[PDB]
Amino acid sequence: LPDSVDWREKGCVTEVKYQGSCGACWAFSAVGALEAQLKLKTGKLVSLSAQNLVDCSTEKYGNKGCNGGFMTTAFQYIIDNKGIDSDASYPYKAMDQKCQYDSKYRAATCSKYTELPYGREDVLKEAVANKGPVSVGVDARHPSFFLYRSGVYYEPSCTQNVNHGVLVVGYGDLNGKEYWLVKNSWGHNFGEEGYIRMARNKGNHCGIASFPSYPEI
Ligand SMILES: N#C[C@]1(NC(=O)[C@H](CC2CCCCC2)NC(=O)N2CCOCC2)CCN(Cc2ccccc2)C1
Repeated sequence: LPDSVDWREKGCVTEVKYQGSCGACWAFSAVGALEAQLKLKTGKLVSLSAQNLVDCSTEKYGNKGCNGGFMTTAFQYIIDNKGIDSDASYPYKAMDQKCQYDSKYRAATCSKYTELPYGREDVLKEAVANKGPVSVGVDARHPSFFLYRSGVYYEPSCTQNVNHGVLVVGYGDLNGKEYWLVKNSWGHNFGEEGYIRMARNKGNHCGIASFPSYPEI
């Protein structure tokens, strides 16, 4: 496997988004993963609608819109629905709204998704290298997480009780510290222009490899 990977270098990662006061991280994580596959498949990089998931992948999928959701069930909604609209056609409002999906604005489809084995950082490395960015959940409730600015994030108080959906878009090594390159959805002001390098091969730190999954087209 490559020693390092950065899907941004392959033009497979869209701009960092700002979720605001709506707990839609799960939807942003999910569209981010599909965005990479859509690019790999069609050659075009297109932001997908996080709002479409918030408003439509709801109760039937165990999701609660601005109050939380799952990347896997969001993927299943896209499969069941036979599509997801583009972000431009169905903009993000950081609010729960009525479902307004319209196939005329469809920008991507999904045929299946895969959930990786719990806590295997080696399997996650292989997936990130051979398949593309992977949706994951991390424990981002510690004060240090909100204040992260640079370097590789390692928090002794971190746990494997995850609560925030993000996207691994690569991995590597910085000054002797292995890390996972994570795309967050708290805008460009957060961390490194919206990204955070989180400790890799450090005992499933913050549960980064606890619940990984990726869609395919
Ligand atoms: N956005 C998103 C949130 N998380 C979710 O949506 C998480 C995401 C999942 C991804 C897969 C692994 C487990 C977690 N889900 C979640 O909270 N649910 C799941 C569905 O029922 C409602 C609650 C909403 C609440 N969270 C609060 C928070 C604040 C600060 C730091 C971390 C988490 C952030």
